[PDB]
Amino acid sequence: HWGYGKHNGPEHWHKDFPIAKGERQSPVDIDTHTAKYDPSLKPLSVSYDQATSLRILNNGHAFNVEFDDSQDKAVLKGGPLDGTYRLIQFHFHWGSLDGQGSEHTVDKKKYAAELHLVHWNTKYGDFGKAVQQPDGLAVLGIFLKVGSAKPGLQKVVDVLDSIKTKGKSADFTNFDPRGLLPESLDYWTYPGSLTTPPLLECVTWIVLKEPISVSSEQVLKFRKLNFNGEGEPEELMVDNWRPAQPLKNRQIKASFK
Ligand SMILES: NS(=O)(=O)/N=C1\NCc2ccccc2N1
Ligand SMILES: NS(=O)(=O)/N=C1\NCc2ccccc2N1
Ligand SMILES: [Zn+2]
Repeated sequence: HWGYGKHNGPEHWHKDFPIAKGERQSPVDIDTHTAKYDPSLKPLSVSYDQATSLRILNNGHAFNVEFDDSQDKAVLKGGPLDGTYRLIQFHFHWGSLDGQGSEHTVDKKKYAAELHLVHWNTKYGDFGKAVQQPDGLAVLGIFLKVGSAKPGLQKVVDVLDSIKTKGKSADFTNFDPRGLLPESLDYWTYPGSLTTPPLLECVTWIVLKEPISVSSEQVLKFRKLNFNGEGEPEELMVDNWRPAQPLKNRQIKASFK
């Protein structure tokens, strides 16, 4: 099945998922000089005060923190978006070393990790219908650089020992995703795709300009997770990122001057 290794990684995905070579694949390099300020854009509305986290799962690719998405509890609105997008899960991508790990790049710079908060457009009723639509998802992407600890990340770090291997999950209620956001909501946006198979071209990407800082010890703990299942040979969960893809006929817009 697909993964991040040399034999099943990003260079192989197109054989099972031919959209990997499509017209609106993600991630991309954000060339900051080429991105254009768009006064048509609004401020992003991130409304997470009623978020209800459920569980944290090691799915063999990353770990996902899942939310109750049966009601408008944690929603993204505004910015480039029409309508309301409900938070369903977040996850990260990270490297084996601090100089790599992000999916998006900024002027070719790679960050140590990237957070994806995944939301689906409520007009499509549920996530599985939303992924079939060109405006079905909005993913809020946040870069992580290594420096001071992020206090709002620590509860995630501290549960990772309980989900070390593929298929493990743990209760993860009462987690506040507001604690993962930087101060500024300035962003870049473009139309793209899921960055993992099935690579569906359903995403409005909103990538914040300001990274969050996390400590070397926090990201070290991400790198102790395993891709494998319990009882199988250990393969550390590192370098679970897709590299930048061709921009093709797209424009990246900036919310800021
Ligand atoms: N609304 S709910 O059932 O409590 N929460 C939901 N259901 C569907 C789903 C699937 C995967 C991840 C999160 C969620 N969230
Ligand atoms: N890294 S990403 O762009 O959020 N890709 C994702 N997110 C959501 C999701 C759920 C189910 C299957 C694949 C994917 N892929
Ligand atoms: Zn992702």
